[PDB]
Amino acid sequence: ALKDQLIVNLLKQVPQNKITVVGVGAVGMACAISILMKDLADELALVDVIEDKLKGEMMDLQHGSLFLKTPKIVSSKDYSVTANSKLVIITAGARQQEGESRLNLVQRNVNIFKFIIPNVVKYSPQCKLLIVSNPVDILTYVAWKISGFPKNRVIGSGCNLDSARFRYLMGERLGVHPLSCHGWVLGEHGDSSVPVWSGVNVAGVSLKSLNPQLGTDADKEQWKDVHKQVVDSAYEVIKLKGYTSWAIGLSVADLAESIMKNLRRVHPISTMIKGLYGIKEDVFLSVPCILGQNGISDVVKVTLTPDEEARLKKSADTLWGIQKELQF
Amino acid sequence: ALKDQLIVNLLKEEQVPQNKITVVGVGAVGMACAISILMKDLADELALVDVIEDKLKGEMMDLQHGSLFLKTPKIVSSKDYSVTANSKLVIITAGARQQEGESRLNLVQRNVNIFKFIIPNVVKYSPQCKLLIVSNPVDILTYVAWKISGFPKNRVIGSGCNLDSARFRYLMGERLGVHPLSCHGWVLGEHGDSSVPVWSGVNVAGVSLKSLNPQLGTDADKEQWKDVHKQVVDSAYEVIKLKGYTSWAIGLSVADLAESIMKNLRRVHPISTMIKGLYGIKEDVFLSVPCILGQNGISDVVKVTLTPDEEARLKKSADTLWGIQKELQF
Amino acid sequence: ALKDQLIVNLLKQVPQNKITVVGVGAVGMACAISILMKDLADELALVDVIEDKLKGEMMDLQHGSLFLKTPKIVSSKDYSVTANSKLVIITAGARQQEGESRLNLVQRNVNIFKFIIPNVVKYSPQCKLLIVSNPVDILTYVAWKISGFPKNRVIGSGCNLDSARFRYLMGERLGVHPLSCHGWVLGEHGDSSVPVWSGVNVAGVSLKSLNPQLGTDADKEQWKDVHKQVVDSAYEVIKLKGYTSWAIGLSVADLAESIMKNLRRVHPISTMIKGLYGIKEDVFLSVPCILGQNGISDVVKVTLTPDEEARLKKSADTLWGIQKELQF
Amino acid sequence: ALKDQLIVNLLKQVPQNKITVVGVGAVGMACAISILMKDLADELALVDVIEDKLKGEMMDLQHGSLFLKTPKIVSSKDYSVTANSKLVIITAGARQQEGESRLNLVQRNVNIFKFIIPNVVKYSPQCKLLIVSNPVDILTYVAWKISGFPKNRVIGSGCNLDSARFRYLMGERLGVHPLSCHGWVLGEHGDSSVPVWSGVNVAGVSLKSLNPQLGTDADKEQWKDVHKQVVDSAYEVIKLKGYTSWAIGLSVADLAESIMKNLRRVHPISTMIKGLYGIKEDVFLSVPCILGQNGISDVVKVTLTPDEEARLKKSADTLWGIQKELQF
Ligand SMILES: CCNC(=O)NCCC(=O)Nc1ccc2nc(C)sc2c1
Ligand SMILES: CCNC(=O)NCCC(=O)Nc1ccc2nc(C)sc2c1
Ligand SMILES: CCNC(=O)NCCC(=O)Nc1ccc2nc(C)sc2c1
Ligand SMILES: CCNC(=O)NCCC(=O)Nc1ccc2nc(C)sc2c1
Repeated sequence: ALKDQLIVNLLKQVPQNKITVVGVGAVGMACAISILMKDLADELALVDVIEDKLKGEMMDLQHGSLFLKTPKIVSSKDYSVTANSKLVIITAGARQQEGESRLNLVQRNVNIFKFIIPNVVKYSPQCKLLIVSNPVDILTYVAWKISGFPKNRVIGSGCNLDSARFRYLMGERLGVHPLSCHGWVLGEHGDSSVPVWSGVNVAGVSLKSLNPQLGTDADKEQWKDVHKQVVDSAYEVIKLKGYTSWAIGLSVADLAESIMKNLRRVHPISTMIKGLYGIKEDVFLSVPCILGQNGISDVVKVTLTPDEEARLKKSADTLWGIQKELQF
Repeated sequence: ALKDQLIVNLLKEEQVPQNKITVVGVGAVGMACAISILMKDLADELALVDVIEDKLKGEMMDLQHGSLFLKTPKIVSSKDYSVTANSKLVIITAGARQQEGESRLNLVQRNVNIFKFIIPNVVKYSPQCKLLIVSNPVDILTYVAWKISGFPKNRVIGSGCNLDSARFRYLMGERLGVHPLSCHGWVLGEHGDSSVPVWSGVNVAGVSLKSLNPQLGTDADKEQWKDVHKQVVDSAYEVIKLKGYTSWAIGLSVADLAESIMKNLRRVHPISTMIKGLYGIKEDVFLSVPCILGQNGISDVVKVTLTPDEEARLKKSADTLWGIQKELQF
Repeated sequence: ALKDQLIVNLLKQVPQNKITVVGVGAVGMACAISILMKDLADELALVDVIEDKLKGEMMDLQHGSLFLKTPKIVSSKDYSVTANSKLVIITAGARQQEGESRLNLVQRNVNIFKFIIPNVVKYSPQCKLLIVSNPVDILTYVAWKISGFPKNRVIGSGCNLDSARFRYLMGERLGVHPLSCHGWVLGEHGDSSVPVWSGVNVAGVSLKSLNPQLGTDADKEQWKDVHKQVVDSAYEVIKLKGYTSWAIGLSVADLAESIMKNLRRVHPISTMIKGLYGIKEDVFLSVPCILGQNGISDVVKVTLTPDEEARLKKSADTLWGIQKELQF
Repeated sequence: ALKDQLIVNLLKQVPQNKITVVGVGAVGMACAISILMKDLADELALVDVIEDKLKGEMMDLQHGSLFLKTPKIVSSKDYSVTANSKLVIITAGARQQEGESRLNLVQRNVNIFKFIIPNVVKYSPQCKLLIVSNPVDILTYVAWKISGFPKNRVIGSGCNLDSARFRYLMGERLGVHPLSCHGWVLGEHGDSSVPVWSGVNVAGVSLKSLNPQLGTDADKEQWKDVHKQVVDSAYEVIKLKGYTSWAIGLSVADLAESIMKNLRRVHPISTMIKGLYGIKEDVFLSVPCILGQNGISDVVKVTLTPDEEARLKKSADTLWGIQKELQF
């Protein structure tokens, strides 16, 4: 053979930094291209239930291999293809229509997770689970209960995107890059999210100390419209292009980088909140977490104003109202 | 104002970007080009143009929302070409795309008509830009953009066979158990059915695969390496059949070309350019040959030493393209 | 000729993203490798007065070109080599010995700047001047006076590194990546620098709000020692390895990135502060600045406590006293 | 404590992609900075015998942590700091001197390896060893013999740099980026290196097909002078700046990238050549190897002309002559 004329084999194949993306819809493929372009993995595996679509997506990424540093890209409906993953990203399930809450996807997606989650853990016992499908906070709780994994290893993309949207809008109003505009959107990745105005700052300068009316209806510059734009973002983009993909793709690759490179950066992501802010139930929602190689190792206790804390508890209550009725 | 309480302004800046890129067409190809360029930190400004207002705004917003994770501080869009002003590079990914089983050549009149509106609008706002054609049939549309723009030929580049060659190197890599970066091989001529695999130049570590197998790429080849070129030709049709279109690979291929232009690299790429004066071609035919690509576009052409059969295939590719090119109404 | 047999020339220029580094000592070379590895420039020029050392450094960088994306690396004792730079980085001059203040370097470095500055500005109409040599704040005032440039174009590396050191040390104490530890060291890049305790935070949570005694002598955890370690850092590193290079090289490449990519990120860098905190003279020192393609376009007005403001005015008085010793 | 007031700890720490650099001279520190800037490791360990120098270098790197994505930088004279390294890079020993062959360092470097190698293997028995110390080809054989490792895990940086230098020089003559100028320099990383003119090409076009006398004495354009410049490069750089560092650091980081990311790229690096080109002894020298996570898995069999083969056998004979009389 030509290969044997050209190459003398001297050694008789396990990946060290494998990532799996489950679900090849627009979200899944945006996560895949973003991870591929951040050189986070030595192996990328894709999984879906639509055979042709799955093979087409895999081939299209494979054909870009010359321009990447991920030497193996594979796919299958069979979960054996996901074996030995360090990180498994779940982007499978129904997505919200225009005028539909992420909360309305819960029954369809819990039922899908009942199949996906045990199959993922069967082949990747050392992985961290990164939940992206909606409603993310409830689905992170669901994946945790199903997986048998400790809670540090089951992470929801949560408010990492809401916070990036908030920082972009703030940056645009101020003429400062989003990197230098600090601001946290916490709670549900959805309608009941909480903008933490008390912590909004540039170079440690509290914007609320300069303008006490910040984020209230009495604010002359209406900064509450910034949070409203954050809440409405997915709806607005869905109305315009039919779905969202790029921003969530980059937000998930951001979380994947902190995990794969054990950075211990702080992210507002879905985790168990029981024990904080008087929350007594197994509610999962976004709070700033330290994220690394073992997932969520620590939770930051944000000092919230009385109104911010009440809003966060109201967000926990909304999530509990849906979660408490789940059968799985 | 809160901005004023927080910040003292020192001066009113010119605000003209220094590394601006425009992507015309926000379909799946255009958006894959946009994301790949954003993730490669090639531009200080990204502008998007299309004729579908809602889809254009939705795409711009979705990229903008990921700004925190990027290093491109301004992302804008409009149906109006004033949004594209002062672009260093303008990437054209607008027009009809191949349906399942459709030749890229079938898109020619629909895309020439669209180019009649697009090209003058681009040139009006960025008279010094490099034009990078991605729309199909790429080779003929690079000729069309060249003629319409009035630009010198160095500033009108077609993505050509950069992707075909990347597909060839991936497939070769898979057969040899080597990364595609260490597998060398060139696919020339039309970015389509008449492309030419240059078997005589296919190598790993400078070892000619044809020197080990003299029947390489022929019908008499026991390993049927010609099937690698057939897979290259069929790739887009196969991906279209499975997912409905192609995007990732062309997006990565366009960003690779954008990188050589924006960073004045002077790397060699098989891209669409005028081949008149080479291989006995007497006409203004545009097709892929290896070109040195930099800040001024195509500054030089590599003269590939083709075998008589390879040269015959390249002239056949030239004949097919010229047949359509010579009769264009614009 | 073989080149003409292989290549048909089709076209008959000017660099678009050129950077010059003046000084090929350990600092200058650390800036050069950091800039090369960050893909910030299409051309890199080096300038020094020692012919052999300069040529040797240029050649060693050129030999790594295959692994880089900067296609032209050049050098000369003649400033015509720096023509058409967008950014000129000054790392020339005497360095402090153990037990020697950076302020003691003033007369030697001013004399050198009287030659370098007019020669640099002559060939690059669009350049920003980035001063690294010490005392950086004083030398930024000096480069500003000699060049006749507007203040937005004359920047001192200032406290960008002091703040990076502060954030690293804070990160170590908290088990958090420095990227998620926020805190500002302002004023002189030296002994009189000011840690802005009021702005020190993780996820928008003020550390001073949790420990009102933070940074004071009454602090049980002695966070003031973190600022003392920042002040002493260069001297500790000098005593150990003889000089410092890597951290400053990275700090300067971070500033070069904001400039070259027009990021508009906020950095604590040397600029004129006349008109803020009761300062009435042309004092240069570090304050949070928005940095982009036109240099410093905007200054953030940090809200300081009376004690922090008094420490910042003390630093300004120190620097102004040295400025009064300058002979142009 | 402030940390406990701020953060709720949920989880009480082994690196997954650790690299150790042994030797903190100019070569070692250039490897370290290049590896840090390429985001190849989650932990970097430094080892040397000069305690102050070692601590100063580690601190200087640590201070730039905010600008990097390698969260743990550690050092010690004690090899326990190197535990669980995936890759251990040896840069220690006597360095090439002005007007002196790299072969002049052999005995002293063999003696040093008798200490280093058992210490490295004790703490990371499954690492890949990357030898950079000179004479690299003989020291790779030495490291292989002392370590007891299988030959795939003992790699010499070999001719990866000589080939990068060759491609830079070819690129300058042709007006093409070195990435698009292909050519291999094999054999000894030193005076007896072999330029493979038969494989030298641009876009698959053999330069020898355009100039049959390419690289010979009869070559009208005297391309042999390019290989002479490759051979002389370290002697010239040493004469000018005292040592070489930047290019070798980038060449080593290029090899570290292929190992750490399992790229299976082809590199001209030091491996056992017994059984090829009539070589019957345990000689190590550069031939094009496939490099990945298990080190050298395969060797490309280059079709050398009779001239090129005789030149490679001579390089093998020069190395065996020295190696034969070692004792260890
Ligand atoms: C995150 C937004 N949602 C999407 O992008 N959804 C489209 C992709 C998708 O749902 N794939 C998929 C994959 C696996 C799978 N296993 C089952 C038992 S059903 C199923 C469905
Ligand atoms: C390359 C594959 N083609 C696609 O991705 N096509 C979809 C996007 C597209 O065609 N946009 C667009 C943009 C401008 C424009 N100007 C006109 C007069 S028509 C027109 C259409
Ligand atoms: C910041 C730490 N300082 C250093 O790294 N200094 C060493 C490098 C150095 O001083 N170069 C240099 C360059 C130009 C020049 N022009 C003159 C009239 S004197 C002179 C000296
Ligand atoms: C490649 C050029 N060589 C250099 O840069 N060398 C300087 C650094 C150096 O030799 N370190 C060092 C480290 C460990 C060690 N263990 C021993 C028993 S001796 C010894 C010496």
